[PDB]
Formats: sequence, structure tokens, C-alpha cells
Amino acid sequence: SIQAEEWYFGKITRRESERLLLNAENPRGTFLVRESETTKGAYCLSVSDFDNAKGLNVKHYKIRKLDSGGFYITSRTQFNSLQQLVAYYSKHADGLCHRLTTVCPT
Ligand SMILES: *C(=O)c1cccc(OC)c1OP(=O)(O)O
Repeated sequence: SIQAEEWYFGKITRRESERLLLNAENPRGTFLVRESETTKGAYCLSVSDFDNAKGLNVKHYKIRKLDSGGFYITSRTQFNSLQQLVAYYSKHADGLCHRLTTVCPT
């Protein structure tokens, strides 16, 4: 159950995800997963970042889910569940702006 997950914010808008993530107290990698605004069946991983060029900012990554079963951001790297995907990206930055660190505070 992905809805049981504390990092799953469900049906919130992209603007709302940015409002929650653009809090000065959020370190790099603060994140949440929400439904995509327009892609049916896809989730969206919203992640905070920070650098001297952009300062505090937010990145969004589409998470696909196949009827065939797998969840992924890139088709080359798939998982059996959204939870496993989140766990993998909490250890590997790979192509993301930062590895996932802590769940976005309400
Ligand atoms: C996720 O689906 C996603 C990925 C990349 C960019 C955006 O919006 C900027 C995004 O959020 P969405 O709700 O528009 O799909």
C-alpha cells in the first residue's frame, strides 16, 4: 500500500509540492511522491535541492508503473514496488538532483 506511506502525499498539485519543499529548513533531498497532474497512472517524485547558483529549488521526476508490474523513473532501472524505488534512490543519486534524504514536513 503506497497510500500507507508517510512520503505519499497523493493528490496534491505541483505548486503545492513546491510550496511544501521550498522551506528554508529543508535540506537537499527532502522529498514526497504525489500523483502526476496530468499523466494517468504515473506518480511524481518531487525533490528539494540547493546550490549557490539556484539556491533552494525543486525537481520533479515522473515515476511510471507498468501493467507488467515494474515501477521506474528510467526503464533501465526498475523495481517491484514504489517503496523499493524510494529505498534505492535514498542510497543512489544516479540521475536525480540528490539522493532522497527525509520526508517533506507538512
Ligand atoms: C511528474 O510527473 C513530473 C515530472 C517532471 C515535471 C513535472 O512538472 C514540472 C512533473 O509534475 P506534473 O504533475 O506536471 O507531472
